[PDB]
Amino acid sequence: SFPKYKPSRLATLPATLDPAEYDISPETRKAQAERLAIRSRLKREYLLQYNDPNRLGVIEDPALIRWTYARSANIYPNFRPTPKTSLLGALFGIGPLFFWYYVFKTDRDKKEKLIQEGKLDQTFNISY
Amino acid sequence: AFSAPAAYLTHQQKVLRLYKRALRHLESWCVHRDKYRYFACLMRARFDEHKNEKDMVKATQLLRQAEEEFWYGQHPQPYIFPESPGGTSYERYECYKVPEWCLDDWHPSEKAMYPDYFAKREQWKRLRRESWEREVKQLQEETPPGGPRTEALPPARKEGDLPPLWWHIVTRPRERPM
Amino acid sequence: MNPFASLTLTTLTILTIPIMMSNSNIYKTNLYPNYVKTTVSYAFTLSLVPLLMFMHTGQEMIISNWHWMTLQTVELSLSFKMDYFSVMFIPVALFVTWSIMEFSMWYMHSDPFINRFFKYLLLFLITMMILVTANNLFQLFIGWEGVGIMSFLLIGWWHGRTDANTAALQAILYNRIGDIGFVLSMAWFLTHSNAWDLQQIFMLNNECPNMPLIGLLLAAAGKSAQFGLHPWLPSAMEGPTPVSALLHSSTMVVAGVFLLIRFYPLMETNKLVQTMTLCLGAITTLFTALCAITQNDIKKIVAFSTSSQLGLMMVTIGINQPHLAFLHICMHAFFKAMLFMCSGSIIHSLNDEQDIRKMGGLYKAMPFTTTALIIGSLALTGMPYLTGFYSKDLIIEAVNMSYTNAWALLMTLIATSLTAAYSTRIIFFAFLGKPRFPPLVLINENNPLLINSIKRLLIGSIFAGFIISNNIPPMTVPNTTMPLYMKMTALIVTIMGFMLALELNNTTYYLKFKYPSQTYKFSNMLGYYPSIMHRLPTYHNLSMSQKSASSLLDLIWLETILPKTTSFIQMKMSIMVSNQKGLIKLYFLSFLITIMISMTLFNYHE
Amino acid sequence: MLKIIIPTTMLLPMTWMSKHNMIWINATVHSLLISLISLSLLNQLGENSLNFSLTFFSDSLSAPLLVLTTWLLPLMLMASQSHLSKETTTRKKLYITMLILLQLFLIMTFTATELILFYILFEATLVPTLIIITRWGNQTERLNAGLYFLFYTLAGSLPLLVALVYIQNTTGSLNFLIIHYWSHPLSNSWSNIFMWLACIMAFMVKMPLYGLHLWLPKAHVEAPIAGSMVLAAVLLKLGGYGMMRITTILNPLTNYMAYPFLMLSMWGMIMTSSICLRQTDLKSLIAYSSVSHMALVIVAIMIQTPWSFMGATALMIAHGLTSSMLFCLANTNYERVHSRTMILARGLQTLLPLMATWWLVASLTNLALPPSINLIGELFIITASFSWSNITIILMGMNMMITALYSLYMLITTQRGKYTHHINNIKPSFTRENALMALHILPLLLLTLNPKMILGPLY
Amino acid sequence: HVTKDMFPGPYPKTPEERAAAAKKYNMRVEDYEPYPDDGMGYGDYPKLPDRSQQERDPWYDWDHPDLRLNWGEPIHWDLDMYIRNRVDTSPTPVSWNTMCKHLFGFVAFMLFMFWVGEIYPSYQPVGPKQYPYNDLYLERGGDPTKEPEPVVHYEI
Ligand SMILES: CCCCCCCCCCCCCCCCCC(=O)OC[C@H](COP(=O)([O-])OCC(O)COP(=O)([O-])OC[C@@H](COC(=O)CCCCCCCCCCCCCCCCC)OC(=O)CCCCCCCCCCCCCCCCC)OC(=O)CCCCCCCCCCCCCCCCC
Ligand SMILES: CCCCCCCCCCCCCCCCC[C@@H](O)O[C@H](CO[C@H](O)CCCCCCCCCCCCCCC)COP(=O)(O)OCC[N+](C)(C)C
Ligand SMILES: CCCCCCCC/C=C\CCCCCCCC(=O)O[C@H](COC(=O)CCCCCCC/C=C/CCCCCCCC)COP(=O)(O)OCCN
Repeated sequence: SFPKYKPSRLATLPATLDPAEYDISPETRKAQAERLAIRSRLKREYLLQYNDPNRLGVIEDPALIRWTYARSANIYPNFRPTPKTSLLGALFGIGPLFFWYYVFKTDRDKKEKLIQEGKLDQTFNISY
Repeated sequence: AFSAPAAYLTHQQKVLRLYKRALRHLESWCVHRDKYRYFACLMRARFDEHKNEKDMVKATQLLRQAEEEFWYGQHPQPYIFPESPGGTSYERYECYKVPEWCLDDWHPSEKAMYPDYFAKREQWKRLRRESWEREVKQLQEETPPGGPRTEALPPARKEGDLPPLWWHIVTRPRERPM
Repeated sequence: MNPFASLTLTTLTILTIPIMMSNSNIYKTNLYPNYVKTTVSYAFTLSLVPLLMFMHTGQEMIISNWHWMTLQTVELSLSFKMDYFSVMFIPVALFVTWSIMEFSMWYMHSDPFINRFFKYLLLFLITMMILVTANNLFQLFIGWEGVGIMSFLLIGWWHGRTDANTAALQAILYNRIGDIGFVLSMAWFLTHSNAWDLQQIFMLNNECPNMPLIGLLLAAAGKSAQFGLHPWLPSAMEGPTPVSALLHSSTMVVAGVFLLIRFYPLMETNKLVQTMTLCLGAITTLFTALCAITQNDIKKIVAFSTSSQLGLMMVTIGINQPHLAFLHICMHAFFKAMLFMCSGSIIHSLNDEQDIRKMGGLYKAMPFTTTALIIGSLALTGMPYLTGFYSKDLIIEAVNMSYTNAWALLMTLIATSLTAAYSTRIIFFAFLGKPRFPPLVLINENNPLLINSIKRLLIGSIFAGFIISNNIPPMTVPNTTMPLYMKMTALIVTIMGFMLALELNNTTYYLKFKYPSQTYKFSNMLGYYPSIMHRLPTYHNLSMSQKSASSLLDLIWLETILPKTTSFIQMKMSIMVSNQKGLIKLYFLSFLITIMISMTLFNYHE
Repeated sequence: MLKIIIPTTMLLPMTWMSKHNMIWINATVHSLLISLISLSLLNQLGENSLNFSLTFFSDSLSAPLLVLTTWLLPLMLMASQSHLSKETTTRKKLYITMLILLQLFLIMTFTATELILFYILFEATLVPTLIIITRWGNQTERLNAGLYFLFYTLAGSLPLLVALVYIQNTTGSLNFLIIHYWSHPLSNSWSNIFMWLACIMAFMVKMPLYGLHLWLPKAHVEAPIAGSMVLAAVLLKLGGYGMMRITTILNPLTNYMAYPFLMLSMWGMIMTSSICLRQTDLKSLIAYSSVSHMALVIVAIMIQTPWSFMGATALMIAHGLTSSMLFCLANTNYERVHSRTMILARGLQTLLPLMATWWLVASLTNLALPPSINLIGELFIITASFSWSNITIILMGMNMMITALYSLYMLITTQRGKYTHHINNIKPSFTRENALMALHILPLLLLTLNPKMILGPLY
Repeated sequence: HVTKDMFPGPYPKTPEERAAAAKKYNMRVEDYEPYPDDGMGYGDYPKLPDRSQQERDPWYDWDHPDLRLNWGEPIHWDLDMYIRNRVDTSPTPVSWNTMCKHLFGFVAFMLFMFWVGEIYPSYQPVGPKQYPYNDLYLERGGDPTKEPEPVVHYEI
């Protein structure tokens, strides 16, 4: 009927337009029930420490520790030199350096050639 | 925001949510009140046209087509209440909300001001201390051995009991703390 | 000495006294906002006198009163330029700031940190005076950055709100983008001209090259929110209404236009930069005016109006008419600040409601606000003999009588029509019809502070154009001979805008519903520019910053090459050396091998 | 110059012969007095240095560094006496002894007349910092951080020792004045290229140069607060001082031997500023800020112009002060929440307003807000690089944008939004921390009134 | 108090390892999927929907309201890029690849028409302006020691 909306990476698919919520199975209901059970258990575990009168300290969050450890310390142990890894590393590490070197070297060569022929209009250039 | 959510939304809940959302967006399109009344009565007629079908497959297909209709015809700039998650005054007063535990860090000279309030706060703290273990015991009694299944909390069943996990819900700062 | 220099420095130095008293026992009292407002009013009264002296004899000065540092040949000094632009702009800015502070005393009455708010407003005014009166590029850069930082601090006033912080950081980014060009201009003018002072730069550059002027244009586009760098100005409406009225409406957003006006002796000699400025201004004044005509938040509509006026100012600069641009700045300040004050009064009286779709019949409910906003819209639309007639109509006339890009001319005319279009929308959806707000009527505009603050700039928006335009000396050759149909172009297009917008608005009463077209969606979603440029470049930058720079390069390969490789090699060599089972039978044979090798290799050729 | 060295040495017997409850007071008071005495060295001449004796001298580049080094010890003592409360008296005195030895080595390094004594003290500074990091560090990664920090420096600087010894054999002396007066060019030979490399990398490692900076995010994060302050404020400036000293022998080989280093630094400022945009650790963000800022000093030194030298000196001073202030600010929050994650404790402006003001001022100073001395140095270097090549302005402007971006990102994440509900042990700011912030920030603003004191000998 | 088993490890290769990892991150085994086992160092850590934090339900009572996260739930790898002060992935009324087409077309059309109008400018039917003294030769710079070419203007 109407023109159709298609999701993208930075404009994702709405839940109301996603077919998965309009073809439901008892397997899906069981999965949702277990997900809610997990969330409820985590919420209870958090609120039991949260509402405790006696405790006077930051409540530890293992999820945050896992996130930071994975993002910082866990990277090298799970690093393998692979074709994609090596190509991406070589490109992103070396290509910009030689690109900028070429640009600056050509610019300075042109400027020096212009100096040696006395063509830059360098009057009033004192502070360099 | 005050009710523990369920595992999933039933068909009736989805249809009601869509009805409210479509009415809000139609009101956004129909600025004047009488025109909105006319088109909202038409919208109610359109929803009631299929309320009595006993076939769930065709009802679900109707719901899918209705969601596609809404997403194609929605207002790009729908009206939002000022204090709503998209409103212009959503979190305007969150920097003025100070938690109650900050009052324990005051200087004795600051507590020399407001003596009666701090006496009331002290008796509130005593009340909170005297009830914690009973709340914990009730919580560990009334839950299944395999962990809770819902975020809903039980009330106080006896006479000398306060509802479990009440302190941070009762001692909210305010909407307008200053 | 004659009073000119003393009064011009005093009107700037007496704005800092309430800043020094911010730690005394006046800052902890409810009297501080009144103290700051009184100081600003006294500063305006004092600054009125150098304006009179210039009005009499055209007296102008530069004041280098303090020497900061000398780097070799170059001398950096605290130098103030007190020319026509500065002595004409300081009183207008002080008048607008006085009105906005008197309005703030009522609108920020329930704010627990009103004293801080007043201190911040004063700080912004001081930085703006520093920017305007600067004689060298370093001082003007100090003002340029001070106004930006005060914008950052005032946009994110409610620092508990996520969107206020987002808007503040967005403004900072969009202004750093133009700061790049500002630094380019400074560097070029220092290496090439050997000075940062205005007097030397003008003298040594009789035919200015492209780079410094393009840098100045980039900086002005960043500060004045032109089409490339526009979206931060509408987002800057997160802050309190007084902040939007003072900074992002009439005083801060004209800083890039002021910078381009200050360098007009160098822009006279360049035509490519003039063409670029003309095209940028034309596209900006078209695009923002087109975006405004479908907006429902009143503050957003007035922000887009401000951006369109800034685009028109850039157009005026791009046709070699800088004095007209300065005049338009001075005229536009009055009625645009007044429009924001009226919108803020409406917002306050309707319990923080900003959508015009929930604003009904206020023509009789708020008579003074309606009168003020009608007069402001008439001034805004270049109604004849209003303060906007003495600047905007002359701008249109100059653009019609010049060797001009034709597309820019057409876009300027269409923007002139769209101005009346959007203005009609604010009046139609805000003041005519039946009420659409919640039933608990809290409407009340009977406060002397609000009334007097609005009334001062009302009188200004009525009479300032006639008062000023007949008192400044002529620095422009007029367009004395014009065809009659072109003399009345602006009025005709404004009338057509009024009629077409009124017809399409009256169409809304009909009991007919239809889905929006694609043109409406393009106009209402700001051309999808924030929907794309705020998501694609930011995502790609933030993903490359971690995937490539952080993880792949810094944590993996730079680690792999120098330290991990040498660690592995030393470990392997240590293992290789250290695993002998201690059997003499092996290393005595090794000794024999060594002995034999030594005799032949090192013995038979000494 | 002994009028400053002898009191710094006498600081040790006073520390060891003090009562257990009076060590901090005596140390702070006498360190402040030594700083006041050292303030007298800012009276520099216009033509030549202050040749105190055959062993020591002082120029317009050494004096600001000496004043910063003397002023920093009181701040480290102030910041250290919080987390060392439970220590024993002997361990506290040993920590103060390490700090005093560090100050003495730095003071004698910045005024050494010859390059061999300069090298000896420039490497003697390693043992106290290494001991501090590996003994009073908090986590288990301090051992790896110490190993990285030690070995990068030693591997970079042993060839410097070999090159200096060779230079003395070929020239007859390593006195800086004689070298400067008897300067002679390098022929374009492979041997001269490698002698250039040996004389340069020793200081590139400690700037640090991009790609040679891996040790810095480890050492600055794992070290205690005083160790981090001295690492960021003074120890990074040793490389810059050494380079500006030693490029006298190097010309003209530098005109083309500086291309790889210039490319590395001007791209690495962008890379490190981008790394700062996604950092889950606050201290790591502050550490990467240091590399991003010192790449510009590397550029200024390498392009060999007076404006670049003046900007480099100003930027070194400003960076030292700002980085020390930022590290102290982060330590104040760490001592509350006992974690370094940035998103753990948020919305701290509601709870600690004066620390919020200090955070705002430090962030404004970091992003080079005019007329800060940060701006003076950075703008002078930018102008010098523009004179070197106009295309450098693209990288300089992009770096200025990203610096402000991550600075205000760090400010907003930590100080804005809503406070975490469960951190209920955030006590009000102590007088000691506020005084630390004020003593960090007041000299920065005061130096704007007399910027010629930190612009070096080229002024 | 996090011991050895609670930290991320290497990529799980057997179903038992995947089940243990899913238990570690408080996830369902049917919902747990790590990143592809390349050499990027992702390892054990779980891959979650690339949703932003703006898409999360604003009416739910989160443990962290501004971040919109619950206490024990697993955290996305790119959380700091989706903090809703930053990159947003929420659905839009107009689809992508259509917003891009319209924006690019508008910008390109504006540039093309500006170039066209530069090719065909708009002016008035008048002659060039005339200035008296040798086209203001002395006032526009001077150089009074060359006696420039005299330009002469006549009444018409
Ligand atoms: C002096 C001698 C010379 C005489 C000159 C001419 C004389 C008079 C001629 C008059 C001509 C008509 C003037 C009115 C225009 C139409 C008014 C209107 O709004 O109609 C609504 C109608 C449908 O609206 P709707 O969606 O049903 O609205 C839903 C609700 O009602 C929503 O309701 P709401 O409450 O949101 O209100 C909506 C709001 C907003 O309304 C809209 O939604 C549409 C607004 C946009 C159109 C406004 C005109 C702007 C034109 C700028 C063109 C610049 C070049 C752009 C090039 C782009 C190239 C891609 O309504 C208004 O703002 C009022 C209407 C506009 C007021 C101003 C009109 C006067 C100024 C223009 C005429 C100037 C006359 C004097 C000129 C002097 C110098 C020559 O749309 C139109 O009629 C306008 C369409 C024209 C533009 C189409 C552009 C093509 C788009 C697709 C192209 C193909 C793309 C293929 C893919 C390419 C990918 C690369
Ligand atoms: C992770 C980053 C850490 C820091 C890295 C620092 C990088 C240090 C490199 C310094 C660059 C200069 C070194 C050599 C000078 C020029 C190199 C060569 O390309 O120049 C050409 C030389 O031609 C050939 O290329 C010869 C060099 C071939 C051997 C060098 C191979 C190096 C490639 C990879 C280097 C890796 C560096 C890092 C080591 C771990 C010029 O030709 P020509 O004018 O005729 O000879 C000039 C020299 N003269 C005057 C003495 C005669
Ligand atoms: C953390 C990593 C840092 C590692 C830095 C290591 C590289 C340092 C740069 C080179 C170091 C060795 C140079 C030698 C010291 C100077 C001696 C000198 O200047 O005299 C030369 C000596 O020149 C040499 O002998 C050169 C020997 C080089 C062999 C060792 C090469 C090591 C690797 C070179 C590249 C490393 C530099 C950059 C690497 C950066 C880190 C990746 C002249 O020889 P003459 O006897 O006078 O003969 C001429 C007249 N008949």
